[PDB]
Amino acid sequence: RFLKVKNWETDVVLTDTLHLKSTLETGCTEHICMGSIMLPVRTKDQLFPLAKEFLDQYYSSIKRFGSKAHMDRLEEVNKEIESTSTYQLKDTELIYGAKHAWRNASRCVGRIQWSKLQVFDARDCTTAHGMFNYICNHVKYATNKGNLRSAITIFPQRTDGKHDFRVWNSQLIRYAGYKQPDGSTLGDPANVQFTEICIQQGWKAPRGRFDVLPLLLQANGNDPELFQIPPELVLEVPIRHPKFDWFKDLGLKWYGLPAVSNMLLEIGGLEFSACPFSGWYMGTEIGVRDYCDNSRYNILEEVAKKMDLDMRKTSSLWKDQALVEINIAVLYSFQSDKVTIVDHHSATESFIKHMENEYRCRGGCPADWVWIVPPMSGSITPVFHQEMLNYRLTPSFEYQPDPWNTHVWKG
Amino acid sequence: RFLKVKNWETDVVLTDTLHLKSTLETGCTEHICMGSIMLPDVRTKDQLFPLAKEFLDQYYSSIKRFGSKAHMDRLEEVNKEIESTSTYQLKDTELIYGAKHAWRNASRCVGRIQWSKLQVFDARDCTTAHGMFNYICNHVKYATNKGNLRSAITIFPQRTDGKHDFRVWNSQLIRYAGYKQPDGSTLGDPANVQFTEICIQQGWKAPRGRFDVLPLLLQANGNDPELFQIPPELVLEVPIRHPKFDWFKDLGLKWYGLPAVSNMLLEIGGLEFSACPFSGWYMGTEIGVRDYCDNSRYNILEEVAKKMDLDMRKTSSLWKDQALVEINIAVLYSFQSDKVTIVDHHSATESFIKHMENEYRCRGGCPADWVWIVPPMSGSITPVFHQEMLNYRLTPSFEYQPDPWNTHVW
Ligand code: HEM
Ligand code: HEM
Ligand SMILES: CNCc1cc(C#N)cc(CCc2ccc3c(C)cc(N)nc3c2)c1
Ligand SMILES: CNCc1cc(C#N)cc(CCc2ccc3c(C)cc(N)nc3c2)c1
Ligand SMILES: C[C@H](O)[C@H](O)[C@H]1CNc2nc(N)[nH]c(=O)c2N1
Ligand SMILES: C[C@H](O)[C@H](O)[C@H]1CNc2nc(N)[nH]c(=O)c2N1
Ligand SMILES: [Zn+2]
Repeated sequence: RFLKVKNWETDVVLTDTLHLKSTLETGCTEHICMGSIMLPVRTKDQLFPLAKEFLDQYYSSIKRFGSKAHMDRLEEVNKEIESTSTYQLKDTELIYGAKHAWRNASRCVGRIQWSKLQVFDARDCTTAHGMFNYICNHVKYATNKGNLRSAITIFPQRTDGKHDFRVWNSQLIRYAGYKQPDGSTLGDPANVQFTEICIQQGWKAPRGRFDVLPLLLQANGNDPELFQIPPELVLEVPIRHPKFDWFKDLGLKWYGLPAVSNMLLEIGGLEFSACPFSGWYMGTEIGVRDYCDNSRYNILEEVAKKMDLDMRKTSSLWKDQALVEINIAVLYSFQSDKVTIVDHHSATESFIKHMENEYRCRGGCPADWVWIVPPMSGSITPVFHQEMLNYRLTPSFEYQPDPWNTHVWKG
Repeated sequence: RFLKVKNWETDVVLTDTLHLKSTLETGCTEHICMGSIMLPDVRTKDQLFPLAKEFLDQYYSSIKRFGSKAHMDRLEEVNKEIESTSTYQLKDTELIYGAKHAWRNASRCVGRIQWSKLQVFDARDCTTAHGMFNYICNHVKYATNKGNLRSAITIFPQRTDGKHDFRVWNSQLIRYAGYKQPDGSTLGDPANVQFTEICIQQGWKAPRGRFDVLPLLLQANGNDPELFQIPPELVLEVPIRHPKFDWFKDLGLKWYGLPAVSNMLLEIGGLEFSACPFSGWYMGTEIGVRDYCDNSRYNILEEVAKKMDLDMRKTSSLWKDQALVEINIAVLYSFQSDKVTIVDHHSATESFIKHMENEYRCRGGCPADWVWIVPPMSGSITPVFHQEMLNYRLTPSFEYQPDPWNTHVW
């Protein structure tokens, strides 16, 4: 069964066959769509089918499907599974797995770059300190003095679920958030809870509006430990506006490296619970969400005020006006400092080209419209008029509960 | 299976049970979500009756006479007429209920907080295009109300054998013409290029201006459709000017005040109203973001930004964005100045969240298509963006239907 998607701007129609190779479920049914819902201990019983499926994919990709190399590997993995209840990936497989996980990430507008991922194998890691070291090197390598590089670092796979490696931070680099007694928040409101945990674990908070948080690292199921990323590793960009001289005085800055660390990499049934990955920012991530979202730095008011906008009725679109300027300034600041950033126009255009290419060479490209469309100026980007099929392919990045809700504390 | 929806800006969590009353299909499966797909032979006597019963069961529930004398009788009454006439007719009250609830159930509509204040015009006695023209003129005049817009739907006779369909061939009652130019591109309104042709190709004399109000093309009882010109005094238009940029009026833009959609099919109790033009009032972005700035439309961003002397060299200056905002500031300012009803995308989305909360509270849910509820600009700074929404199809409903010229036994 074949499926068509249409771009209503350009009348380009594409045909998806890839969706047939889909395994996992969407949350949707015939009678309900959960397409806008944010979120919708594994035995050998179901592991080898997952392994075989991955290995079949892998050897297809290297044009060795059915080869003796393919069959022995299957045999080898089989034997290792029933013998050890799990199995290990070769380096080639791990790299393939991680790259395809990204490629399969249907909510990611950035997947044009997916084949150019730097994979760091941290599967020999055994301690938090070792994790800290691997992560430091990730950051230094990925940051590259502002010339950002995609990278992922992969810590040991889950075994019995009782010896998990986890990075407790949601991102490697993020600013603290402090609930004040008067109800106001100092720093990033998105990070208040994690900040508290860190503090409780013994972090000494400078309590400034832009304190880089400590890494909280958990190895082999042990209680997590605190580490401070060396500040010379944390590339930061002061935020100024090209026409508005008063913008710098808003005292804003942001870090250059977006590196997500709370997700789970699944490859051939194996679960990599600590697998931090990084790329570079689309400007709107910082400029729309990180600053202007009501539950974040929320500087919309202050910028509006300083622009002397009509902030009385909303129909003055003062919010819209400030939002643009703030995103103008974010892009301006980063480019001025030669730190890699992409604007939402460029990123969405690239994605459409990626997607079309993917339909031609791969038979489809799973995509989550709700997430792919930029959080501002949606319809003047070409993804807005792009119909998209959303389905779940493995290898995949998955969500997982915050470790502090599941962790058993040693003490 | 009593699903929850979270608002992530507010942690408000609503419980949805209404979805279990759903009947029709979404297009999705557990293997693939189609929620971004634009759109995924009459009724036999057999499948028509449960359809009627389902609708009548809701109706009498809503008037708290479920399982009552009145209910049972009417149920029996409709049942008899179906078996006999192979169809049936709605009581006026059921018609009104049906239409209002088709709007209530329209999961893509952000304006549904107003749903129960719909003015319903029963045009089921209509027999000719001239008749349709008259009913449509009265609709347009009533809805416009000198700029104090009012919601209305006018309902023409229900489908019979599919050979006698009532159809308004226009997509909206009021839309500007679109002309293919020898120079290459398009004058007027590009979305309406083919229709503007069909009109001419059916005998219309185009003024070939940029804002030529299209003629009505009405089809009664499945006959050759007919051209009618809407009296200009009934077509309220707003000249578009900017509150701070006096050069903006020189762009020579205007829009019409009445959004009135005329190509959809209203389904009630299994009956199919293929002609049922309905209208409300605009959210500002519908004109400013979409009608002006979409590339397959007026596409005026470029020249607007030029007059703003913005750096259009690289996309990263966000000149498109900047212009887009000014254009939309202008539209609102213009309409508001001329006392024509209009809502900004902040106001409408806020309204919708309240409406959502209301529907979960008094009805147990509210079907919603996030892809369509989120405005085409400033998405994440409107409240709907962080609002999880469940999408499912309830009846009565508005549905799509083929463009008539692809079907019509001419
Ligand atoms: C290199 C440039 C990249 C850009 C510009 C980019 C951009 C984005 C954006 C804007 C989102 C939406 C999230 C949000 O707005 O909150 C997203 C989602 C995502 N990205 Fe990318 N990304 C990049 C690289 C990567 C890399 C290297 C990986 C993994 C190795 C990745 C994996 C993902 C995943 C798994 C999601 C889904 C998030 C979720 O499900 O919650 N991305 N990306
Ligand atoms: C009164 C103020 C109203 C406002 C502000 C409003 C707003 C909107 C908007 C913004 C859309 C999205 C379409 C787009 O942006 O391209 C929409 C869709 C829709 N509206 Fe409403 N609307 C209103 C009244 C009504 C009324 C009176 C009806 C019918 C009785 C109605 C039925 C619908 C339907 C069926 C759709 C989706 C049609 C489809 O699936 O394509 N609306 N509306
Ligand atoms: C404003 N939304 C905040 C947010 C929420 C979730 C969730 N759930 C997940 C994320 C992270 C999604 C993500 C993951 C990876 C990214 C990479 C590698 C690069 C980039 N520029 N953005 C990303 C964005 C953010
Ligand atoms: C430019 N948006 C694309 C679009 C496509 C189709 C189709 N096919 C149909 C529609 C109609 C959507 C609609 C329907 C009714 C509306 C009413 C009654 C009021 C209003 N302000 N907007 C509407 C908008 C839109
Ligand atoms: C391809 C995509 O689904 C299509 O462009 C939809 C997206 N969301 C929309 N949302 C609204 N309000 N109006 C639209 O026309 C559309 N078009
Ligand atoms: C409810 C909704 O799914 C949620 O707010 C999503 C919507 N789309 C998004 N899109 C992006 N890029 N990032 C997000 O965080 C979200 N949040
Ligand atoms: Zn779906």
